[PDB]
Formats: sequence, C-alpha cells, structure tokens
Amino acid sequence: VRMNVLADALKSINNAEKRGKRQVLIRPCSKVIVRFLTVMMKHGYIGEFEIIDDHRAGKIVVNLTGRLNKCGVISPRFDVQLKDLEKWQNNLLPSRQFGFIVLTTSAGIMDHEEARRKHTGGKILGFFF
Amino acid sequence: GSLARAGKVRGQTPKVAKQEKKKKKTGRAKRRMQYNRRFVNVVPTFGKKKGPNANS
Amino acid sequence: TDPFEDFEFNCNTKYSGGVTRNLMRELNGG
Amino acid sequence: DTVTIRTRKFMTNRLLQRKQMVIDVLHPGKATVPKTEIREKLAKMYKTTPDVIFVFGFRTHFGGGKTTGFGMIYDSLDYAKKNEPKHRLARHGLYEKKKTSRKQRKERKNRMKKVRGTAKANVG
Amino acid sequence: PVARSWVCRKTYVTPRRPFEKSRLDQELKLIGEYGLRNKREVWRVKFTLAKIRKAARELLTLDEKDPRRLFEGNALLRRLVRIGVLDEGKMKLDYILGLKIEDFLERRLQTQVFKLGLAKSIHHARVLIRQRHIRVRKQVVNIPSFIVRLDSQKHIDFSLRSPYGGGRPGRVKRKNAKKG
Amino acid sequence: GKCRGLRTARKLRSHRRDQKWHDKQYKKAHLGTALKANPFGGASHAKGIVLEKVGVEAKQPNSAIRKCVRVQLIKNGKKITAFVPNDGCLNFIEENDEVLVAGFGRKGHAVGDIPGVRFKVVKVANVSLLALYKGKKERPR
RNA sequence: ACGGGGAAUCAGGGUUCGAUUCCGGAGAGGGAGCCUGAGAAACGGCUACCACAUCCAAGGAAGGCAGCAGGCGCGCAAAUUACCCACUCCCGACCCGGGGAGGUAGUGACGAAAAAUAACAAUACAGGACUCUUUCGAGGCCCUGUAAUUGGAAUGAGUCCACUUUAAAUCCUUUAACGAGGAUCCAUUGGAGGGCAAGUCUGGUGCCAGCAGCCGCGGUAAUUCCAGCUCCAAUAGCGUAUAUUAAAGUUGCUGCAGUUAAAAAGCUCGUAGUUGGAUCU
Repeated sequence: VRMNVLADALKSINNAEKRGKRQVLIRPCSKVIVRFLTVMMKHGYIGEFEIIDDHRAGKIVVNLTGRLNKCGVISPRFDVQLKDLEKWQNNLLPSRQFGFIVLTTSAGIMDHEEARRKHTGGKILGFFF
Repeated sequence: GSLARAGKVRGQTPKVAKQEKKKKKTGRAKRRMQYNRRFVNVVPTFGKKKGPNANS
Repeated sequence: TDPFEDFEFNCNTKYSGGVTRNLMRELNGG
Repeated sequence: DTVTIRTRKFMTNRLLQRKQMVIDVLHPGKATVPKTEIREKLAKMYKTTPDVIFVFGFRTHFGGGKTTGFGMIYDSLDYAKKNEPKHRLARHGLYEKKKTSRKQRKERKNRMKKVRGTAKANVG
Repeated sequence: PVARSWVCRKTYVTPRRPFEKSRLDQELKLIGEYGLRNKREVWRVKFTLAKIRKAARELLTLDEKDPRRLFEGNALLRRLVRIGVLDEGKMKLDYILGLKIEDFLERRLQTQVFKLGLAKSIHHARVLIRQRHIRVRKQVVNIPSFIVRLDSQKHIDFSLRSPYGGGRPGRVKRKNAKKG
Repeated sequence: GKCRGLRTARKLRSHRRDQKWHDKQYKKAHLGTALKANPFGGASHAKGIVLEKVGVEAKQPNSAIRKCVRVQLIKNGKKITAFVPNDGCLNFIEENDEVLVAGFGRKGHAVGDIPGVRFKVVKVANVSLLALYKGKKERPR
C-alpha cells in the first residue's frame, strides 16, 4: 500500500520534470510535503504552487521551472548528526557548488547548509539538485 | 614416458664462455647514465621510433 | 622492416603481439 | 685553536654538597679532550683542586666541533667519597671493586645454602 | 618487557602499476634533474607531498572558523613556508593543493649546494655533501636529503676543515707533494 | 527487492551471513574441510621423503613428459606428487632422500601442462634446486 | 577462540588479524586437597593419586624450565649454557645486601630510517644550435658519449693509534697514520610475444629437453626452451610458497543480481518479523 507519501510526491515531481511538463499534481498532500516544497522553492527550483483543499486530504499543483535535475527521498529516514553531513553530501550531491540535502531537525525542515548554520542534526528526508 | 632424457638439451648445448666486459656503473651514476641516454641525447634514433634493443 | 603491413599480415600468426606493439610504437613513440 | 671550556646549566646542589653543570668543550681540530685535561681546566676556572671534580658522559657532536658532558665539583673530597657513584670514584683511583664474578658469588651462596651453622664459613 | 621503542614507519609508497611508461619517464626525469639515487627518493618525496595534501584536503572540509581548522592549518602553512616550499604570500589552505613534487625536491641540500655554486653539477653536489665538505651554519651535514629551511639558506658554507674551504689538503694532494 | 527499514539490521546481517556460504572462497576458508584435505595442513612449505621419480604426460595440446617425484610428507605421511621445475634437475634428486616442497602458485590447483600436480620441489638434501642448477652448490658427497 | 587497548588494508562504507612487551584473566605435567599467612587453593610451598622420569648398598630417597641461558623432540618456522646491578625500579631489619626483574653486549637481510659503489677537466667524435654566416662552416657559445686515453684533485669501506663511550673501550662520534684508475675496493635479483618495461639478433634442441601464474612457445628462420651479446625493472636488495586486504559494484548497508546468461516458492491463507495514509500553532 501507500507508505511514505513524500516518496510519491518527489517521484511525481521527478517524472513530470523529466517529461518536460510545466505543472504536476501531487496527492495526497501533507505538512512534510509542503515543507519540502517550500525548501525547494526558496532555492528557486519549482516556483509557486497551490494547495487544493479537498475535505479529506489536500492535493497540490506544483509549477515546474525547468531547473530541477533530480529530486529524491531517502528511506528510511536515517538520523544524521553534524559530522555525518559531509559524508551524506558526498554520497548524494553532484557537486559541492549546488544541490541540497533536506533534513527534518528540531528547528524545522531545512537544507544541509541551513542545518550547519544552525548547528543541529536531524533525520534526512531527501535531496534535490 | 621414459625418464632417461632429463638434461638432454642443457647437456648438449655448446658451452660459450662469457666475455670480459667492463663493470657497469651502480646507483646514482647508472641512473644518470640512463637519464642521459633517454632524455638528453637523441643520437641513435632514425626518426622511426624504434626500441632501445632493436636489432632492425 | 615496416610495422604498418607487418601488422597487416601477421596479426593472426604467432607474432600478433610483437607487430601490434611495434605498430603502436610507430604511431605514438612517446 | 686551543681547547675552550664553558659550563652551560650551572646549579649549586647543597643537598649533595656540590655544583653540577653541563660542560661544553671546544676542540675544533683535536680528538675528544681527555677527562683529565677537562678536570684541570675546570679546576682553574672554579679555583679549586682537580680532585673534587668529576666529569662524565662526554659526547662529541658530528663533524668534530665540540663535546658536551656533565660535571660536578664537590665541596670537599670526603663529600665526594660520600656522594659519588663508586665507578666514578674508581676512575680516580679512590675505590676498588671486588674481584669475584657474579657466577662465583651465586654458586658460593647456593653451596652455603646446603649447610647449617659455622660450616657455612667452611664452604669455599 | 623492554625499555625500547618499536615506533617506526615506512616513508615511501610503491606504485600500483609497476610498468607505466609515462610514470617511468617522469620519475627518470626527476632523478636525472635532481641527481637522485633511485626511484625510492622520488617516492619518498611523493609520500610526504601526499600526506601534506591529505592533511590540507581534510582541513578544507571543516568550517572556515573551526578552531581546529585554524590552528592546524596555520601550523601546516607556517611549516610549508618555513622550508620555502610555499610562498608566504600564498598562505591559504587551498594553495597547499597547488604544490608539486619539484618544490620539495628544490629544497634538498644537494640541489641547494648545486644552486649556490659550491658545485659544478648536481652529482658533484651529492658527492660533495657525502664527503663532509659542506656545512650548514656550523654543522657539517652528510645527508643530501637535508631539507634546507629559509632561515638556513643564507648559511651554507664549504666547511672549515674541507680542503676547498678550510685549508688542509687531502690524502691525494699530500701524497703527490711527498712524491717530489 | 531488499528490505530497507530502520529495524532490519538483524534481517540484513543474517541474510548476508547465510549467503556468504554460497561464496566459494569464503566457504573454502571457513568450512575447514578443505583445510583438513590440504596435504600441507595450512603450511606454505613441507618437507618429505622421495619415494620414486615419475614422468607425468602433459595435457592434450602440448606433448612432453614432465618430471615429478612422489614424496611422502614427514608431518602427516601423506603422499603427494611434486614437480621438479627445471631441466636436468631430476638428476639432482635420488631415491629416499629428503626434499622441501612448496605450492605451485595457484593455491592447490594444477598449473599448466601438468595434470593433477599442485606442488613443486624447492630443495633437495638441504640445498636448493637453484643452487644446484646454477652450479653454486654441489650435492653433498 | 584467552578478552580489550590495538594491527594490516581501506575514497566513503568495510574486510581480516590481535599467542606477542600495556590492562584484565587463567595455568605452572594432569586432576584433587591443604599448611602458613593480611593476602595463595601458591607449585623456584606441602600432601596424595595418575603419566613420565632420577639415585639406590634395593632397606629407601628424591622430582616438576609455559623463569634466564642451554639440550632433545616437533616441525616450513625462531638467538648466548655471555657481562652487570652502573640505569629503571622492586624486596629486606636496610643510605650499605640482593634481584637471569631489568641493563649491556653476542647471533640477526623479521622489519624500519639514513645512505657509498664515483666527481671534475683536457683531449677524437656526435648531434642540436632560447650564437654568428650566399647550403657551406666557426660548433671550447651549452649539453652526451663500452674513449679499459690522459690528468691531477675529493673521499670513505678497510687496517691501525690516542681519546671519548661504558659498571667493564661493548659500537657510534672525534683526532691522527696508511688507504682508489680496470678506482679488480669488479651489485645483484628477476625478466625481454602479450598482460607488462625491454631483441621475430646469433649458436644449439626439434612436440624432445624444457618454458609458461593466464593466453600460449617448442614437430628445422623458436620474438617464449638451453646459451652468448645486448636491452629494462627494482636495487643492497630481488625472486618464490602460503595466509590475508584492496582490486571485488564477483557478498553489494552505501551498492549487485533473478524473461532468455546462475536464479521468483505451483498457488493462496497466515502468526511472529519488517513497513505502515491526512490531520492538532
């Protein structure tokens, strides 16, 4: 059955970006999906999106600027300290100049650079570059 | 499958005594000689890019 | 002795490796 | 040139009644100076007799420049005989070691272990 | 139980491919240019450079204000500029990755004796140092691999007992004088 | 596919440890039966007494008689066949003398022409075969 | 299989090893039982049995090297029956005695570090020519060169002397005498078809002898065997056997595979196990 709705959301965005489509529909929505999307959009990868508020669980329509190479989830959500972050960056990211690892930490959901600035670890959700 | 010929070819090879040649350099001098042969002078080449021990 | 056609009529015989090595030595000698 | 003596890490040890120092010997073109000449030089430098001056552990630097060793000048000769290692005294002819080897002493001890009483004195 | 110390380490690395033509040519070029004895000297300098590069590369992953990065990087840079391998103008951790093997081979006492003019050739410089003719400041140095510091460059004389700088003829000169 | 769960460490470890047995080299080195069947008993070399000289016909494409000797190992009395490497070297080995024997270089596998022989003679009468081959040492008289 | 600190290797992840000098444990031929003592189930303490073994005048007595040397045996596999308590410390009634702990030497290519086996010049000649000229040539205007050419310089391997070292010259260092031209004061170990660096040169053998880790060479020009010459790889070191690490993304957590190459259970149910949709500032 459907576990890890974030995996489905990220896979839908990835498959839609590969096909060149200019919008993608994500369902169901959740707080974690919206936080991950906001982290993407702050760095200018997806752009604006809308949350269709159906009265059981939301849907999202995400616009797709053609800047997203890959977006993925990391499952299971491994707990990542500050020391393991560089190893995770080497494993997941294409370069040291671009691409982010998203973690859920006690200060919220944010990229690896922000977690380094805030001096906190967390659990790795996914990545995008 | 006899064992009677065990040192046949080595036994019947005509012995040739080694020549009396000069001692070769050793250590830093030999490496300097190699460097001079290979990178400093291009005397033996014919422009055809052969090997160091080419007999043709 | 010419490596170019030595390779062209020896690559199936006992001397394939030697003529191939010589031909590559002619091509890029350094 | 000639031999020069300097005393680097001078210290006055009243607890062993001496002055202990590190001796640098400049002998720019000579063999390592004999300990006796260094003792005469130290006696002249410190205005004392060379019979209360014990020098040892002299190492010559690579290249032949100088030598570094340790030296100790005692307040008197009896204080020297009291505070000194027996071998450094024997290097001055003030002490003589026993002649017997370790093996002879050990076998003699084990031989006496097998007798009781004054007969112990009759072994060996 | 002994009072001895078993701490020791190897100072070179044998290459993975034994018969690479380009590697052999480069190593022979280094040996001939700097008058080295074997490939082990090249590999030793390679190993020291590799360890320095490894330390710098590790320190470049730390935060720019990490106190350990500051302390250790400053120490490494000070060491590199002390022996003159690194210019003091380029004293960032990222410039350590720009150093070559020849920068470390340039600081050898053999190369320095050849450069300061005390020897006519690099091999002459080697035989000079090995024959107790060259002193650094006041110390006779027999080791051609002696890496000369910047503060020690200005004092590389010809020894005060060498026939060439000190004034005592050798065995050959004395015997030839005794012949006549 | 493969289980990826935070609490799957036991399953992953047990699966890997069970599957490692299907690896041939690991099973050889860890089962111990191949160590029991090894004539050297895990040793790199072994001394033996030569029982006879034999000539082992080579494999199908080649045509030669390889010189070998049956040797009975001192440590356990197991009989093996050891190839005498160089030419005219079988003339350096007598009956019932003592030889040192090493592996052939393929870890208990036959090497090249010689079928079923996985050892080579290194010494004979306490002198190496190379010292006798090059004339540096003579067999004791 | 003694455990750990740890070791080898390793991009990241790992894989192997750890008898071995530090800490902990255990044993003193195998078991067992004790005395004394603060502390022992002690073995350079005792008692007995078992195994082995010693002296015996056959009545008895006496054993315990997995302490240091040394011997036998085992094996592929490992040093002297040496000197000393001077150092480090420990023990004692003790400033003083003792310590095969420990130190010091002997054997030592386990291994690791530094580092010789030549440098320079004149003289054929070679070439270029970040030098001058109607090809030409002057090429000391720089750099090579089996030249056993010649020439003077340098020096340590070695032998030896006095120091110094040290408990005792037991080396290293220091000074001095002698000490290089084939500087005979003579560098070797593996290779030359490919993998893989470097000869289808010459002589011999002729599917023989042998080589060859693998592919392969050898049945009359053998680029591969046996040799000569030459060449190259590392070099006071190099080859071989075995175990192991990387290579191995061929054990795959990172990170493999399962239509046909090895492989999805005949099918479904189902308990542990694993995983589990949105939502609460």
